[PDB]
Amino acid sequence: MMKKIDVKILDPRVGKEFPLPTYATSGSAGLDLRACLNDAVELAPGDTTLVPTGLAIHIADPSLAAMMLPRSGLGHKHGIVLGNLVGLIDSDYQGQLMISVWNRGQDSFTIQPGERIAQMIFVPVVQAEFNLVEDF
Amino acid sequence: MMKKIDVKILDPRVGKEFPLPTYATSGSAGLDLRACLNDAVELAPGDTTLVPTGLAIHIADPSLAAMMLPRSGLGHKHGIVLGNLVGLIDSDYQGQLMISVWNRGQDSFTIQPGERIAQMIFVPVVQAEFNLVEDF
Amino acid sequence: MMKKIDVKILDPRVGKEFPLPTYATSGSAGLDLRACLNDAVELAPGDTTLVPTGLAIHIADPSLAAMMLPRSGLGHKHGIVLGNLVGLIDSDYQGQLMISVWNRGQDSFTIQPGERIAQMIFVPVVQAEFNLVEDF
Ligand code: EMC
Ligand code: EMC
Ligand code: EMC
Repeated sequence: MMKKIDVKILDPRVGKEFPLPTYATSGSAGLDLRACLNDAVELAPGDTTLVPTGLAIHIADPSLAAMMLPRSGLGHKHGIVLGNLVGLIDSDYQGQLMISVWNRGQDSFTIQPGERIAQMIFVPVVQAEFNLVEDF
Repeated sequence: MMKKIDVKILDPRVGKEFPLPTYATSGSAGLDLRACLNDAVELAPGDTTLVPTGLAIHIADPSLAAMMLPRSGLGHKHGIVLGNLVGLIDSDYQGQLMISVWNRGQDSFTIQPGERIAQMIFVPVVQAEFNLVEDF
Repeated sequence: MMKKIDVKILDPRVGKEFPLPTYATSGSAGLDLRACLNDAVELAPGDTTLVPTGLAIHIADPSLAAMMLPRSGLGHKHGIVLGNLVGLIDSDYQGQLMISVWNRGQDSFTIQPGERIAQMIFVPVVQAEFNLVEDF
């Protein structure tokens, strides 16, 4: 299920120091996002840091959203997850994609420039039109 | 992608002390949910509390579900997230929407009556019909 | 919205020591997943453990994915959630479903063999085809 999504590159290292996000396979659900950093960031246990990506998207279609999730291995094996748990990207958001990275475990972890640190999925969304009732 | 969803108001302060949830824009994916509280609740680091909303929905359509997520800023900046991480609302649920609020950070936070504390998205869902195989 | 999904049973206790996952009702969004364990696992506060299910799926349809979520009560009441927060299962994954269980709270918890420890939802997904722009 393909959908064209506009992407703007904000930092000149993207596509060159490290690549633009790509699906691993035609059956992949997520896209890995990489840390756009001038220097590595050490995260102590319990620490949160805001990691730029150097990228912006504009989904535009109000029937689509993106969700940012932890990478599976980072989360399970290293306790490196998202500070907001799941990061919802609305169809009208056009700012830089920023990743809230939280060390939920007990071991310090250093995020290297270019390292894949999160993933993003695109899912259909619906807007509720509420119908007020006083009994179901 | 609009869908009519029945909503029932359980507490008389809703729509008056604070408003019914509304989408910020026609491109918003989520709806913010507000804390329906008689008094402010201080959450110490590591603390979880169950926050009422004063609202119930009945999605009814078995091809739709809701997901409750942290607010982005609360999560990243203040460590105020969900104790169940992501809260799934089934199409047949008709009870009050309750928010499990967890302080995952290091700073105490007080939830004020009426404060937006979570968000909710509506997503299509599929029920699996399993086909048992002994090799893929 | 039903979709046939191939399932393979990897451990002979499945469907016999404990059952194959089933939807509670025709309106349920999620499927509970059970711990396939030879002995109970005590999780101290802050601990993560990798729990087998004894099952594999092969979604196959690149327009569908699965998301593994905490159970609501386990998360809110007991602080038993997922170490990767949300676990994304791609359409091409055909390995065993493994659950990263993390004790995010302050009380030790023992996972019993057969206990329901997570839930899984099936959601449509889209693959982005990026359109590079230099201004939105
Ligand atoms: C770090 C600004 Hg890429
Ligand atoms: C707090 C019952 Hg609104
Ligand atoms: C625990 C191998 Hg079921």
